[PDB]
Amino acid sequence: DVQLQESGPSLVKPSQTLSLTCSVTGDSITSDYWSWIRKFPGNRLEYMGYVSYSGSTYYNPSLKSRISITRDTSKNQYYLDLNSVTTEDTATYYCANWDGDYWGQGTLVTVSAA
Amino acid sequence: KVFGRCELAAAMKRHGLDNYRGYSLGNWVCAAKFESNFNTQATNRNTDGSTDYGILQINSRWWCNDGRTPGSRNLCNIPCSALLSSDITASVNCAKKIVSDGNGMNAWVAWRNRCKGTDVQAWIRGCRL
Amino acid sequence: DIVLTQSPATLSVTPGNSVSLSCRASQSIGDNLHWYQQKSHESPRLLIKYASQSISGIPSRFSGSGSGTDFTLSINSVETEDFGMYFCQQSNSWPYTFGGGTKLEIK
Repeated sequence: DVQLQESGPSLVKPSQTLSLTCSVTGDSITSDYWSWIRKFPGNRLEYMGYVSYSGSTYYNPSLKSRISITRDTSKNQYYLDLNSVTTEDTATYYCANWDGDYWGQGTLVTVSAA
Repeated sequence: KVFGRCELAAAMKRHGLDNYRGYSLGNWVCAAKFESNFNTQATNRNTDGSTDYGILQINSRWWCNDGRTPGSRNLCNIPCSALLSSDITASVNCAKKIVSDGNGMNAWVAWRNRCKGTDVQAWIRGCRL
Repeated sequence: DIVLTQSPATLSVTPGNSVSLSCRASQSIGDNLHWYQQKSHESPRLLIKYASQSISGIPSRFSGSGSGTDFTLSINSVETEDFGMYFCQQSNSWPYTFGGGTKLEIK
């Protein structure tokens, strides 16, 4: 059966690049479309984007092209890079397949000068 | 089941293909016409050992699992048999995932050859919708 | 972008009673509206896909209906395990968008 899990730093500094990893176990990443979704402090959900089987990506314009979603078949993982983060990027990040049947546990990432 | 042109246009509209991911309804009716001639039970065995199934001729190598195709990926996470029903639900669900890839409707060779670039809306005109 | 508006923002109910949650779209999205449930400290869980299609493993008390711009998620006989947030999401056009959510609480 399929399992997804996010990993990466939980604390980052303003202006840096936030990077997260989603490890997929149970099947190959080449057998589905993969997405990233995030939840802001006020129960506001935002669909960040997804990468489909051809390698094509779809990113939410709200991110102003600061996002990159890539894959690594050998490691059966896919990633999220978000450049020049600000405090507005503090949120709980989740990885999930395009169908929405499989989700990671989610990981909180806080952006602060501290 | 062999759908009538207008009958399928109405069904596809009820199944949310009127303006799905930038594609007007006519695209889907035209695609069904040239892919399967509106026949939900249509199947076509391919050279690579894969088979195209249903009204939208979905391939067994990338989209559905028929358990008889080599490097199957089952991108639609569904058994190919489900795509052979008179009920177009499964075929529409899978077609939506297919078209959500950057290649869009180009995944459908008949559509690419007989529909793309033509007045596709003509396929829904003269119909009660 | 397609804007999804959910109501009510909050709904308190007594277990055993039924409820209906609303989600309206700024433009027609056909049947391309999905429903998610989310509890504190947990990831979203898909309850209904394409407005009314059932999902294996979800309690039968959950049902969805609607098309075009008006959709509803119904829960027949709310159970304690149903309290939490409910969000609708459209997949008709990119970018996919979520409604603001409805919080279901015990009365």
